[PDB]
Amino acid sequence: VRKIAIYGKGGIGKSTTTQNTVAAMAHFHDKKVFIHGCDPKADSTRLILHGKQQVTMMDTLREKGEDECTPDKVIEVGFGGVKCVESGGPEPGVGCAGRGVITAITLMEQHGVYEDDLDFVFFDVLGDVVCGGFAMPVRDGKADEIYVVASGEMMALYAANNICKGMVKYAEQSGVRLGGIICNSRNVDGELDLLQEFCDKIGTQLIHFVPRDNIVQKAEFQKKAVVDYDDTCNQALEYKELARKIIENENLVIPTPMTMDELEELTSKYGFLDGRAIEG
Amino acid sequence: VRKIAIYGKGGIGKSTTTQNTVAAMAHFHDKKVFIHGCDPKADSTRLILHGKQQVTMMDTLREKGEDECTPDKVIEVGFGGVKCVESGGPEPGVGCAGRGVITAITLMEQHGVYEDDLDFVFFDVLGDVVCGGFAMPVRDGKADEIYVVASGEMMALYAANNICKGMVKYAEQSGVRLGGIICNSRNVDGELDLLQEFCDKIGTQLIHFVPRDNIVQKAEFQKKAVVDYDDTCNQALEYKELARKIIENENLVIPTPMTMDELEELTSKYGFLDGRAIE
Ligand SMILES: Nc1ncnc2c1ncn2[C@@H]1O[C@H](COP(=O)(O)OP(=O)(O)O)[C@@H](O)[C@H]1O
Ligand SMILES: Nc1ncnc2c1ncn2[C@@H]1O[C@H](COP(=O)(O)OP(=O)(O)O)[C@@H](O)[C@H]1O
Ligand code: SF4
Ligand SMILES: [Ca+2]
Ligand SMILES: [Mg+2]
Ligand SMILES: [Mg+2]
Repeated sequence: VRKIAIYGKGGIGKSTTTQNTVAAMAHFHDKKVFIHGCDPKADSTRLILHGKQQVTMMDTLREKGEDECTPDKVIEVGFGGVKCVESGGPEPGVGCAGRGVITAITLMEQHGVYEDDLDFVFFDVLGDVVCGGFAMPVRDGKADEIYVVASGEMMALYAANNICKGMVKYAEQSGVRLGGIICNSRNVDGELDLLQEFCDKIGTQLIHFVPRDNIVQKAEFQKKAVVDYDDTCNQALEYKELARKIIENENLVIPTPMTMDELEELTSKYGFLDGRAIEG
Repeated sequence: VRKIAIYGKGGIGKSTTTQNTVAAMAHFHDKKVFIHGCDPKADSTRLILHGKQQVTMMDTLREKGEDECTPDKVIEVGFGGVKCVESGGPEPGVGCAGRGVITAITLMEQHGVYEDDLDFVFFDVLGDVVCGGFAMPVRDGKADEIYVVASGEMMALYAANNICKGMVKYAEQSGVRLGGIICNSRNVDGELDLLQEFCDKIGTQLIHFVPRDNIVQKAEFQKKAVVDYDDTCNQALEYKELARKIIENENLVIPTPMTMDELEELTSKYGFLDGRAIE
């Protein structure tokens, strides 16, 4: 099995790219896949599950008890046979936001879930901080490969660069490698060129350019991933290609992060003095 | 002294709104202010300090020691007499990202820094997670008032809503209150009306609408806050008014958070279907 962690800044498109890429792997490429939601937002599986807000592993632990919390009570199966779990976690301020991820991965590992007839496991992880459970995929070797969803936004590059920093520190001991950056387009001029340049500075590849397509919201309104909603539309075929590239990917590196000054220079070069990158 | 925490998602404009609002408080309203950077990005004060890259207290503690990590070595004064400090944080994956914030605020409190001839203390706080040091102004009573910078972005409203959740759990005991939402414009039609209704839903006020103005980047190139760069331009006057509104504010509430589905319903109502607010 190949264990893949997906990182990126909040709102960048982690759950959209993960669910649709996973949907494509199952529907187009005949893969058996597992999504482990590792973001407190806890909607990383709702489209695969056609709207169902999955009971989190932390909520099951709370309500059912340590003596009764088993993987079968937290795994749900949805589109394409994709198995889903949501880690959950403490409410805001109650405790470590990433505590639920730690408890959830541990239980999954104890029972061999990731090893049970799967080609791929995808972790959909919060990347605005790299600590606690959110750093497990990089630091403790819980994932083999990492892909980062990014855009021309400064904070998107910042988030990607911080995961690279975590990798410089732990990857030689943990075995995790960087498979590349995914440009999730916001339809802003220069985003592709910027991220291609970013990838070259840190020593990775820009694996795919996912276009902006409001079919994503059309399918969301029907509680479906794009590949589920219409498997012949352009966006579904874009995810079919992104899935093929991941499946076929052999480019796996330990990156060389950039400095903050280098990051400012790169965004200024492409007209994003306003880090929010609203216009190219 | 009034201790104010500024929350919001990364890139929303917390450090810009804070530095320019604080610069307006000191320059236009003769207020003595302290800025405490509580974001690991650690550039919350460079405009007040005219580009100076501050040494973080956690870096100082590491190189000098606790007996020597005194506020005199970490506090710096810049435009309008504003005192500045950066908490710092561990490197990615090394430890709790908010640990520096706990140690920093603790040291500043034990030395009476916030009580030393100050009208306002502003904490510029990372809000994408609400835990560790980042939760101290909500849970532990280290702030009196909160303002969230937001926009039409779904995750901006989500971040604001998570602060509300933290307040429902702790604000009665901690004494913190919500002073309002600040809308940092993304120049997207309907943003103001969306945030207005959002404020109405949770029981607060949309205290001010800060326009998007590229004079901000012009002043940044000069290493200055807008008010410092040009105190007569329209954006400087916008921060003058936001500063006035905060000084005079008495609408301080404990809000009612919305559920995830209510938030999706609300953004869809106003045409913000793609939650990235770009168009
Ligand atoms: N390629 C795309 N085209 C159109 N909309 C997108 C695309 N990718 C993401 N989105 C939208 O952007 C918003 C953020 O996506 P999401 O997956 O929830 O981000 P994250 O999981 O990183 O927080 C959602 O409203 C989603 O519909
Ligand atoms: N009112 C505004 N007009 C123009 N640009 C702005 C405005 N507010 C923020 N910005 C820009 O947006 C980017 C993010 O601002 P920043 O304060 O760093 O956000 P945060 O501190 O929340 O991460 C910066 O490049 C800044 O220049
Ligand atoms: S380790 Fe990270 S997620 Fe946990 S309390 Fe600290 S900042 Fe929050
Ligand atoms: Ca108080
Ligand atoms: Mg998500
Ligand atoms: Mg900031």
